[PDB]
Amino acid sequence: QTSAVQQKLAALEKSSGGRLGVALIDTADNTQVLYRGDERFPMCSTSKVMAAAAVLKQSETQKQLLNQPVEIKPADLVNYNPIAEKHVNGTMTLAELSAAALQYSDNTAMNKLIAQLGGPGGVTAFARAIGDETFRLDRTEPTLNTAIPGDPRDTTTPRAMAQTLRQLTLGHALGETQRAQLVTWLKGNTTGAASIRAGLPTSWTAGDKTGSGGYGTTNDIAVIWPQGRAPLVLVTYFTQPQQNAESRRDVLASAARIIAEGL
Repeated sequence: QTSAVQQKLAALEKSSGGRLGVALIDTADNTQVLYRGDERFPMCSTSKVMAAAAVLKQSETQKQLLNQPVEIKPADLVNYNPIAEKHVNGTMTLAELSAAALQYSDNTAMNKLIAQLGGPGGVTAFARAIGDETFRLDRTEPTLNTAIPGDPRDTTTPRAMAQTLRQLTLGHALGETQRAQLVTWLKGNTTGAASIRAGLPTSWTAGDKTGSGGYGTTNDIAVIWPQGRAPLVLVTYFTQPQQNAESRRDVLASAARIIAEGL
């Protein structure tokens, strides 16, 4: 039977007209709260966390990798390059590319991270290595954001992503220095003020990575540190029936608000 929490999420879903996916992990007792937790959703930019994490994993055995300068050619620019455009015919280190990809959702930066890993398959390979058997990255930017209904490309489930995000930020899928670096990047995100963060108590600290794409796909995954209690991991994926549907970050904030009550 559904709980009052799942009932509220379903009501929110019905009201929005789309399909909502939610996964909450409370590390206090390791219990999970899920809504369509095992259904696949287009990740869009939330996949950038896996790519950045994969590069962090590589740097565990190559201490200076993050500081390795990477050339940015005019032709490398894609559809959204807020940071990469400032370095055309110049360079960006993998750490700078990671920060740009995670904190500003720079798409060129993501393509450089994917390239560093040997292609989309390299990102998926990292996922499998850390126990994520669901995640799959098939394309590069910007086509990985098409978010076509039913298409399994570039998707994952809320449960899988929440489990993986916990392993990466609170668990030990990454080495000590690397885990901390990921947390630092997620906490400094500049794109999530209207998503999960908007629905959490203002006293709570959080790190997040948003995502958006076709079909009004609006996503956000976050790691949360409530005041006076063990941390949480929350994933909120949302997609709609029609290709040009508008963004609905408010739905994600609403889902977070629902999830936060009674904790």
